[PDB]
Amino acid sequence: EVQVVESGGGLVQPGGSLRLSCAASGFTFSHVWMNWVRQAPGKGLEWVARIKTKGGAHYAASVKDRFSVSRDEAKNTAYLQMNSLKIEDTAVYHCKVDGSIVVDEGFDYYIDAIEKGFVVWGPGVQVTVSS
Amino acid sequence: DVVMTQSPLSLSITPGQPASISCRSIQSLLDSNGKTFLSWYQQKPGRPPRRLIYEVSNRDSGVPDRISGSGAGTDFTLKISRVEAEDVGIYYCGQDSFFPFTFGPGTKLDIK
Amino acid sequence: LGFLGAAGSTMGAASMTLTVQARNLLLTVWGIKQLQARVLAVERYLRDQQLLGIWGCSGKLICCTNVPWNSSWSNRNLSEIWDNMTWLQWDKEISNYTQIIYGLLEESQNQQEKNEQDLLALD
Amino acid sequence: LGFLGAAGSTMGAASMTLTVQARNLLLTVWGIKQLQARVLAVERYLRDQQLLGIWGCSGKLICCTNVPWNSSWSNRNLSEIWDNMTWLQWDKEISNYTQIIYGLLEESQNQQEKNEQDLLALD
Amino acid sequence: LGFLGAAGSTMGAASMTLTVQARNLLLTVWGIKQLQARVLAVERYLRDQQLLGIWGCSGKLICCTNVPWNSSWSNRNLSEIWDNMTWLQWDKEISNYTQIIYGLLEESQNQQEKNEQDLLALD
Amino acid sequence: NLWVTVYYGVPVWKDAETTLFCASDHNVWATHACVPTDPNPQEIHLENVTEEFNMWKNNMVEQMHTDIISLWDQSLKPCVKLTPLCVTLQCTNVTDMRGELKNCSFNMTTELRDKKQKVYSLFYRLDVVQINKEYRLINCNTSACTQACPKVSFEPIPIHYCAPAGFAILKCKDKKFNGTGPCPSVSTVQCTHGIKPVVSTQLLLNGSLAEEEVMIRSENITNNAKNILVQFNTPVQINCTRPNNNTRKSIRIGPGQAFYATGDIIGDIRQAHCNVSKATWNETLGKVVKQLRKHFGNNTIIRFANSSGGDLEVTTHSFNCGGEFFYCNTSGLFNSTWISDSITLPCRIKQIINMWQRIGQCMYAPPIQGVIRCVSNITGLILTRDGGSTNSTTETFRPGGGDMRDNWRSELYKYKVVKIEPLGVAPTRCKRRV
Amino acid sequence: NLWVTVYYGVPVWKDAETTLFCASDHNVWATHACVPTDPNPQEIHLENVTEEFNMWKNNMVEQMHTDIISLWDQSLKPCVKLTPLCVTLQCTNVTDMRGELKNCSFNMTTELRDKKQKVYSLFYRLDVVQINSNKEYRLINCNTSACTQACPKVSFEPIPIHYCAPAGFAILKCKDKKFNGTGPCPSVSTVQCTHGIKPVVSTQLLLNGSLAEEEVMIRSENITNNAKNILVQFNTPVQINCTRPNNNTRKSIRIGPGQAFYATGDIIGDIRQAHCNVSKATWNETLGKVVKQLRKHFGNNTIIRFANSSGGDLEVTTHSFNCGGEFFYCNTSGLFNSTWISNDSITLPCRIKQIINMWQRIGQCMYAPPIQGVIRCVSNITGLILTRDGGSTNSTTETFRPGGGDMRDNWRSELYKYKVVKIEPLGVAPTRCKRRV
Amino acid sequence: NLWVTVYYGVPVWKDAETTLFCASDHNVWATHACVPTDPNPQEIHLENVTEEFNMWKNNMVEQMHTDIISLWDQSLKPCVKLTPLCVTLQCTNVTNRGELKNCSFNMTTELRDKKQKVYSLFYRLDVVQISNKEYRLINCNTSACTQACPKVSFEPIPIHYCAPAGFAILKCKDKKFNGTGPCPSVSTVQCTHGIKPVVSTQLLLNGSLAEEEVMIRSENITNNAKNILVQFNTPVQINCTRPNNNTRKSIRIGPGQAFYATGDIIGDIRQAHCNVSKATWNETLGKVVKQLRKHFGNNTIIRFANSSGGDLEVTTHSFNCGGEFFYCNTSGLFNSTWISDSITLPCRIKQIINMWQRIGQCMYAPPIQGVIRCVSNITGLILTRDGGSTNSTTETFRPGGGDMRDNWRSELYKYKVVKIEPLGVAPTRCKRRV
Ligand SMILES: *[C@@H]1O[C@H](CO)[C@@H](O[C@@H]2O[C@H](CO)[C@@H](O[C@@H]3O[C@H](CO[C@H]4O[C@H](CO)[C@@H](O)[C@H](O)[C@@H]4O)[C@@H](O)[C@H](O[C@H]4O[C@H](CO)[C@@H](O)[C@H](O)[C@@H]4O)[C@@H]3O)[C@H](O)[C@H]2NC(C)=O)[C@H](O)[C@H]1NC(C)=O
Ligand SMILES: *[C@@H]1O[C@H](CO)[C@@H](O[C@@H]2O[C@H](CO)[C@@H](O[C@@H]3O[C@H](CO)[C@@H](O)[C@H](O)[C@@H]3O)[C@H](O)[C@H]2NC(C)=O)[C@H](O)[C@H]1NC(C)=O
Ligand SMILES: *[C@@H]1O[C@H](CO)[C@@H](O)[C@H](O)[C@H]1NC(C)=O
Ligand SMILES: *[C@@H]1O[C@H](CO)[C@@H](O)[C@H](O)[C@H]1NC(C)=O
Repeated sequence: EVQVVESGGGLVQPGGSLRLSCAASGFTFSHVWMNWVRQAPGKGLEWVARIKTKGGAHYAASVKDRFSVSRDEAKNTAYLQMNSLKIEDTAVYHCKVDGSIVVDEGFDYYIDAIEKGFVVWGPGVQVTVSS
Repeated sequence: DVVMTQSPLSLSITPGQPASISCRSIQSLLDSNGKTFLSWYQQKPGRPPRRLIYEVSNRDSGVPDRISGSGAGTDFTLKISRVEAEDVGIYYCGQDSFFPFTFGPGTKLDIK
Repeated sequence: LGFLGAAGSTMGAASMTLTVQARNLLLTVWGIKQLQARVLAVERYLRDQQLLGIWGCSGKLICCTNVPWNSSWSNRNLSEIWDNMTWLQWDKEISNYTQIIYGLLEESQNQQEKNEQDLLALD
Repeated sequence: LGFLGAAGSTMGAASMTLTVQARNLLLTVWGIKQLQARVLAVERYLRDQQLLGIWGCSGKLICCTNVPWNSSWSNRNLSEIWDNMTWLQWDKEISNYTQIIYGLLEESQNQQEKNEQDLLALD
Repeated sequence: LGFLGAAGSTMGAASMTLTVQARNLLLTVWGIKQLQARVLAVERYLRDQQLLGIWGCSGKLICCTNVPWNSSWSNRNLSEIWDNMTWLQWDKEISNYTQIIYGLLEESQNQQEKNEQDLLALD
Repeated sequence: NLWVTVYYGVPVWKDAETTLFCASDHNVWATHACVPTDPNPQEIHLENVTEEFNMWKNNMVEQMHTDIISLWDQSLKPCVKLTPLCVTLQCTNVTDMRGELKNCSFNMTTELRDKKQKVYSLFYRLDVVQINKEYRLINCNTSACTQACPKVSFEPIPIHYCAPAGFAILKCKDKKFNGTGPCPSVSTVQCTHGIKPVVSTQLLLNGSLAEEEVMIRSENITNNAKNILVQFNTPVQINCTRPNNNTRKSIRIGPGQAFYATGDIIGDIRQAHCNVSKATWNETLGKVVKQLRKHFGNNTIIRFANSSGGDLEVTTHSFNCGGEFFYCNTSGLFNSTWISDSITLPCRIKQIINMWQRIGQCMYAPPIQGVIRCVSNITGLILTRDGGSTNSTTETFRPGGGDMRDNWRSELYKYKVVKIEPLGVAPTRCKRRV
Repeated sequence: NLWVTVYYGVPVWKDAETTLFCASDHNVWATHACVPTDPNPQEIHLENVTEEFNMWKNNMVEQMHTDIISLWDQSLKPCVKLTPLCVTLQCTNVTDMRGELKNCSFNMTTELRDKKQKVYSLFYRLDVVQINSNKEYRLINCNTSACTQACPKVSFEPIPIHYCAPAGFAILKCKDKKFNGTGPCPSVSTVQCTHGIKPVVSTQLLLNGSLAEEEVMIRSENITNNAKNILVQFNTPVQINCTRPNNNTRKSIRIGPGQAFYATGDIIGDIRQAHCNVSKATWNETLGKVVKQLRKHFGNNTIIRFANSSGGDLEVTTHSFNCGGEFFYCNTSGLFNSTWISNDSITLPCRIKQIINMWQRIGQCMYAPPIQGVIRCVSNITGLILTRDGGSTNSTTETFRPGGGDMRDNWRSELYKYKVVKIEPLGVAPTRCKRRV
Repeated sequence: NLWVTVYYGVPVWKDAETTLFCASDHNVWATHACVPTDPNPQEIHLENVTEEFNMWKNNMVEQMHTDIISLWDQSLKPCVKLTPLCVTLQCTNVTNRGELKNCSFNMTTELRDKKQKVYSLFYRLDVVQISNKEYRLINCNTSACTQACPKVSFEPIPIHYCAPAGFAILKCKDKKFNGTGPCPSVSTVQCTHGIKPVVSTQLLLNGSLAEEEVMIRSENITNNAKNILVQFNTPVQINCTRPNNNTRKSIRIGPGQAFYATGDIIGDIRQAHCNVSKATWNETLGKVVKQLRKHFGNNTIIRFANSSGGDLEVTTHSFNCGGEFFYCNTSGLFNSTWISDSITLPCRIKQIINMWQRIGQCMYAPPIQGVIRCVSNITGLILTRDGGSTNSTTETFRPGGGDMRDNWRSELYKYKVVKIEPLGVAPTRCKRRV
C-alpha cells in the first residue's frame, strides 16, 4: 500500500506566511504528479496549485502572486510556499497526488506492465488564519 | 473554470433497494485526444476521501463491484445495486480534464 | 577405342592402347571437396611418375629391365599369359608378390646406374 | 635476358632462352584463392609434362620426331620462318591443326615404342 | 636401411642410399592446413624434378655433366672427399656457390641441346 | 630365360572410396555449384569382362546422404531464425469436414523493438499443442526452427555425380540384376547419369523404372528386420493436390526480416488427398506378389496391411510438392489379400518438419499461394516383413518407414566407384641394353 | 622432306580468365595476411611486341570489385551489431544556420538485461525519418536492415595493394603514351606484380588516382553512345581541401554484455556547415584542357556545356568521400556550372551521413562512428566520370554531366594499363630432324 | 681434369618451419582432423651425426599454441552460449570456507513471453557486488561467456605430430641435454611421441620424466625476467578432490538451449584441497637444489617463496579434470630453506575462467555429478629468479606463470623440424658422351 506524509502545518496570523510540505514513499511511483486541494470549513473542496513532480505547473484562481511551488525526486517530495494569507485561506490541506505504481518491471520486451496506481489522499493540515 | 453541479443535494434510503446520483458539468469534459478524467470520491466522517470509479465507469482495485457508473458527453451518474452500512458517508464527484479543477459541494447519504 | 576399352580384350590391344589411358589419368564445401579430390589425383600421378622414374623408365610407356623372371611368381607358360589372359586376371595372380618386385627392380636400377657412372668415370 | 624478353625477337634467337620461360611456370578468402591458383598451375604443368613425356621427349626441351610436315598445314618454306617470323603469328598459323599435329605425334611415339620393344625382343 | 640410414656415414657410401630419400620425398581450418602442407610438399617436388629436367639428368639420381670443375669452389683432394668428408659439411662449404653451379649447368645443357639438334638435323 | 618388365597405363581397378563431386547443367541444391556437366556424356561399353557389385556396402549412398544433409544445413543457414516465434498463443477453431486447422493470435514485435503488434495466423493441429484455449508450438521445447526463404525452392534438379581423375565409375547394365553378385554386362562412364534427390518415405516418387519386370532386392530375404526394396517396370501415376486457396501475408518480425504467415482460407475447406487408379495398382501389386512368390515359393498367400505403428513420419507417406510437405495415410492402398474408380488417400499438411530424423534443425516451411497440384511417378516401394512362425502358410507385409538411405540406394544400385592401378609387371623376352 | 619438331617454353600467350592474389608491404582489407612482395618489382620490356588491350571487357575489374566486397563483408563480421538501436527516438532541433543536426533521446539496454538506461545521441537528418517541439523519429535502416558498426580499431586509409599473377600466368603493362581504352599498344612490357593501386571510394570524381604523363585523355567504348560513361584522367592533379570544424564528442555506451556503442555527444563550440575548398584558376585551366580534348573528339566548332547532376539518389547525385571515419556528401553543382565557346576559391557545401549503402546493396548497411577533434581531409582530384545526353538532332552543342552508378568504373581507371594472359609454353614447328633408332 | 656431378635425394637438411598436421588414435584435443598414427615407430638412429639444437627459438611451440587455440574455439562454438545470463542476482549466504553464495535471479523459460524463477549456487570468485545484496556475474561488462559444451570433455588425450612429405624431425636421443647445445646422439622419426596437452600453471603435470638426473633449463641463467624450467627425475604423486558433489539442475533459457547450474549441496561444505607426500617433495627439492648448486656454486643458500602478486591465474595453480577448474594456493610447497606425514594445500573453485588470458573470451564451466578425484603426479616446475646485486649469498626463486608456451616447452624440446635438401653436387671425373 502507498502512503503519504503531510508536513509544514502551523498557525499563521492574518496576512502572514508559512512553508508547506508533503512526501510519499513505499513504491517506485513511476509517472506521478502531485496536486494541492483544500476543503473550506462547511464547504466543498477547492483546488490550490499543481506540481508535476515526476515528468508542468498549474495555479488556481485565488493563488496567483501568493503561492510559489517546487518539486523533489531523490525524496519524490514537493516544496510549497505561500504568502499574503487571508481569512478565506483557513481550510484543511490534503496532499492530493495521482499515484501510478509500476508492477513487474519488464526484464525483457515482452513483460512490461503498470499497476494503474491510486490517488493518495493526505490526512489533513488544518491551517487556521488567526492568532 | 469548468464548474459543475451535483444532484440530489441530500439523499437517504433503507438497505434493500438500489440508489443513484448524478453530477453534471457546465460543458463537455472530453478532451482533444478523447480520454476522460471523471473521478468519483467518497469521504466517510472522520477520515479522508476514497475513490471508487475512474474514467466514468472503470472500478478501482479495493472498491466493491456493486458500485458502477456510466455516462457520455455532459451527463454522468453513479449506480449502485445495493447500499450497505459501510456505504454511509459523504459522496463527491470530480473531474481533472482541465487544469482548473472543480469539486462538487458534496451530497449526504444516510442509512436507517 | 575409348578409355578402359581394352580392359577385357587381349594383351595385344591393351599393349597398343595405353596412350588413351595415360592421357585419361589426368557452397564452399564443393570447392573444398573438389580441391581435395584434385590434390589427391595429382599426388597419385606424381607417385606413379616417381615409381616409374626410380626404375629408370621415366616418360616411357613400355620399359624393359634387367631383372630375371621367377617361376614362383608365375607357374604358367608365357604364351597364354600374353595372348590368353587379361590384365585383371594377371594382376590378381601377381598381387601376392607385387610388393617384392619393386625392391628387386630398385636394387637392379641402382646397381646398373653405379656401374654406368664408374664406366664413364674410367673413360 | 629476362623472362619473356625474346617474345618479339625471331624464334631462332628466342629458342636460346626457353628455360627461363619453363622455370617461370612454377584468412580463408585469400587462402582458398591461393590454393586454387597453385593447384591450377600445378595441374597445367603436369599436363604439359605429360604431353612431352607421351611424345617421347620426357623432359628434353628441344625434341624432334619422325612425323613429316604436311604442306597443307602451311605453304611457307623454312627460309623466312626461321629468320624473322616470331612465335605469335606462328602459333596463329598452326592454331588450326595443332590438335592433329599432337595426335600424329602420339600415335607415332606409340608405334615407335612398340617397334623398339619388338626389335629388342628379337635380339 | 631406412630414411637417413647413412646421413652421417662417409659421403662415398652415403651416395648409395639416395633412393630411400627420393621415395620419402612424397573442419575448414584443419582441412586448409592439411591441404597447404600437401601442396607445399608437392610443389617442392615439382620444382626439384623441374630443376633436374632443365639439366641433362632428367629422371636420374646419379648423373654427371660436361661442366668442368673449378678449383675456386673447392681444391680439396679426391681421396678425402670421397672417403672422409660427409654430405653435410660439404654442402655447408659451397652454400654460397650453389646458384653459380645451377646457372652454369643450365647454360651447358642448353648449349648441348642446341648442338645435338643441329647435329641430328644434318645427320 | 625370361625377364620382367614394367607397364604404365594398364587397365586395372580395385574397390576403394574417393571424394566424388557433382556435375549439373534459388534452390537448396545449387545447380551453379556443380561443374557444368558434359552435354553428351561419353559412355564406353566393355566386353569379355565381369565385375562384382555390392549396392548395400557401396559408399556412394553414404556420400549422397552426407552431401544432402550438408547442403540442407548450408541452405538454411542464411535464412532468418524464428526465435521470437515462441510466444503464448490464445487460439480458437476455424469455421468444413475437418476442424484440424486453427485460427491463433498472439502478441509480437515489429520493426521497432519498443513497439509491439498483434497479429493472427492459421496453424495445423499437427504442430500445435496446448500449453496447459492457450496453445504454443511443439518446436519451442526442442529447438528454434528456420523458415525456408521464398527464393530457395525444393524442386529436385537432377544431379550427376562424377569421379575425379584416376578413378572410374562402373555401371552394371545387366538386366534383372540380383543386386549383389557378379554382373556379366558392365560399362564405364566418366560421370553418373541424372539422379533426382527426391525425399520420400514408403513410396518412391519420380524414380527409375525397371527394364523387364518388377525386381526385388534385399540384404537377406530370410531376415525380417532388414527392409526389402521393390522397383516397378511401369509407372503408376499419382495425383496429389491441396484444394484450399492459401493467402500469404508478410509480417515484419524484425529489422530487415519478414515472417510469412498463413493469411486465411477463401471458400470451402476440404482435406488434402491423393488419387491413384485401382486398376494400375492392382496389376502392379499382382506382379509384385508374383515376384515375391518367386523367392518365397509357390502355394503361398501374401497380405498387405497398413503400417505397424510408430511416429507419424515413419508410419505415413511423406513427400514434398511445391514446397508443401505432405503426410498421407497410405492404409487404404496397402489393404488386400492374394489367394493362389480411383482410391482416395486421406492426407494432412504439416508446416513443422524434422527431416533426416535428427533434432535441433527443425524447419517451418512457408505457405504457398494458389492451389497446389503436382503429378508424380511411383516406381518403388519400401516393404517390411513381420516376424513369423513356421511361415504359417502365409506372410504379411507392411510399408516400411526407413530413412532416406534406402531411397537413394534404389537409384544408385547400379553404380560403384573403383580406383585405377596403372602399374603392372609382366614377363617378356627382353634385356635392357647397356 | 620437312619433319615436325616439338618445342617447350616458347613465348606464346592467350587472353583468359584467372584468379589473382594480394601482395603488399589494422585495416578492413587486413593486409597482414597478404604475402610480402619483393622490394624490387622487376619489369622486363618487350621490344617488337604489340598486343590488343580491351580494358572495357577486362576481367580484373570484376575481380577487384568482388575482392573488395568480400574484404568489406569479412572485416565487419566480428564488429558489434546494432540490432537494438531500432527504437522510438524523440528528437529535437539542436539550438547554427543549417537546422539539420537533431538531438535524439532514446532508451537502451546495458550490461544487465533486466534494466534499461536513458541516453541521448545526435543524429543527422539523413539518418532519421518521420514516423508520425519534439516528435518521434526512426532510423532509415530499421525497415530495411539492422547492420553493424565499423570497429574504431580498424582504419579506412586507402593503402596501396599490389596484384601479382599466379604461376603460369603473366601481366602485360601497356606503357604507350596517349593510349586510349581499346586499341593496340605499340610498346608493351611485362611485370610480375602491378603497381600500388589505392582502392579509393568516391563518386563522380577520382581521388588519389593515377595521373596522365602527357595530357588529359578521354576513354569510352564509343562517345556516340549515351549509355556509356566517360572516363577522364588529369595530367596535373588539382588540390581539394575538405574539413568540418565541429569538434564532435564521443559518447561510449555499453549496449550489452561487452557490446560497446559509440554515440554522438554534444558539440563543443559553434556548429559550422561541412564544406570543401578547391582552387578556381586550376579548375578553369583543367576544364579548358578537358573541353579541348572533347572538341578534338567531337569535332571543331562544338559548344560544350557542364551542368550538375540530373537528380537521383543521394549516393549517385553527390560526391562520396572516405576519410576520418565518416563519409561526406558534397554538392558538386558549383563546379559544373560553366559553358565553353571558342587566390579565388570555390566552396562546395557538404552534408554528413553515418548510415551508408555505398555498395548499392539492399540488406547490409554500415554505421560509421564519429571521431574527436577537427578533421583535415587533404587530397587531390585525378579523374572525372561524365555522362552526355542525346541532344536530339542538335549536334552543334553538347552537354556533359557527372555520372555514377557503377562502382567498377572507379578501379577501372587504374587497371586500364594491365591485362591477364595465359602462358602457353607448348609449340611445334618443322625442322630437318629425324630420330635415330 | 674434373667435372661437376648432380646427385638427387642427398641426405642434407636445414633449419626451417612448416605447418605440421595432427595425428592421434568426446575430447576437445582430438577430432576427425587428426589422422590415425602408425603403431610401429619409424625411428632411425643417426650415427656420426651432430646437429645444434635451440629449443628457445624453435617455432614448434608457436604452431602448437596456434592449433590448440583454433581447436578450443572450434570446440566451444558448436553449441549454446550464455549471453542472457548477464542479469541481476539476488544472493544470500549459505549455512551448511563460507564462500559459496545461494543466488537467485529471473530467467525466461521455453516460451520467450514468460519467466521462471530459478536459483543456483555461485562461488564468490564468479560474482561481484553491483550494495551488499545485489550481485552481478563476473566478466559481464566485457563479453558473454560460453558454457563448456557437455558432449565434449577435457581429457588430455595424447597427440602425435608428424611432419609432411619432404620434411623431417630430429630427436635428441643423448642424455644430459641442457637445452641449447650440440646433441651427439640424434635420431629421426616421422612422428613424435605422445604429447599431453594438459593445461596447467606453475607446476607441470602428466609430463615426461628426465633421463637420469634433475634438469634445469633457461635461456641463460644470468637473468631475472626470463623464466627457468626444472624437470624432475622421478614422479611426485599428487591428489586433488572436492568432497562436495554438486547437483545439476536442468534450466532452459530458450528453444533447444539450457544451462546446468549448481544445485543444493548434500552434506557438509568443506573447502577443496590437495595432498602430496612430504618425503617425496622434500627429496625432489633436495635434488633440484643440488643440481642448481652446480651452476650457482656450493656453500650457497637457496630459498623458495610463493608468488609475489598478480591475477589469480598467475598467483595460483590451475588444473583440468572432470570439467572442474581449480585454483590452489601452493605457498606451502615453496616455503623451505636450505643450508650449505603429508602436506595439505587449500584450494578454491571458479567457473568463469579466461583460459588463454584473452580479454572478451570468457568460458563457463558447468559442474559434474558426484565427487571428482584427479590422481596425477608432478613432473616439472616453472620458477622465476629474483635477487639483488650479489650483495648476499642467498638465492630466492618464486613460481611463475602466464607464459602458457613455457608449460609445453618442456616437452617439445626433444624435437626440431628441418627441411630436406635432396639436391646436391660433387666433383667427379665423368663426362657425358654423345
Ligand atoms: C524477478 O521478477 C519479479 C517480478 O515481479 C520481481 O518482483 C518484484 O520486484 C520488485 C523490485 O523492486 C518489487 O518492488 C518493490 O515492491 C515493494 C512492495 O510492493 C509489493 O507489495 C505491495 C503491497 O505491500 C503491492 O502494492 C505491490 O504491488 C507489490 O506487490 C515496494 O515497497 C518497493 O518500493 C520501495 O522499495 C524500493 C526499494 O528499492 C524503493 O526504491 C521504493 O522507493 C520504495 O521505497 C518496490 O516497488 C516487487 O514488489 C516485486 N514483486 C513481486 C515479487 O512480484 C523480483 O524482484 C525479480 N527478481 C528478484 C529475485 O528479485
Ligand atoms: C588521399 O591521400 C591523402 C594523403 O595520404 C589522404 O589523407 C590522409 O587520410 C588519412 C585517412 O585515410 C588520415 O589519417 C589519419 O591521420 C592522423 C594523423 O596521422 C591519425 O592520427 C589518424 O589515426 C589517421 O591515420 C591522414 O591524416 C590524411 N593525411 C592528410 C595529410 O590529410 C586522403 O585520405 C586520401 N584520399 C582518400 C579519399 O582517402
Ligand atoms: C621461300 O624462301 C625464300 C627465301 O629462301 C623467300 O623469299 C620466300 O618468301 C619463301 N616462300 C615461301 C612461300 O615460303
Ligand atoms: C554425493 O551424492 C549423493 C547422491 O547422489 C549424496 O547422497 C551424497 O551424500 C553426496 N556426497 C556427500 C559427501 O554428501
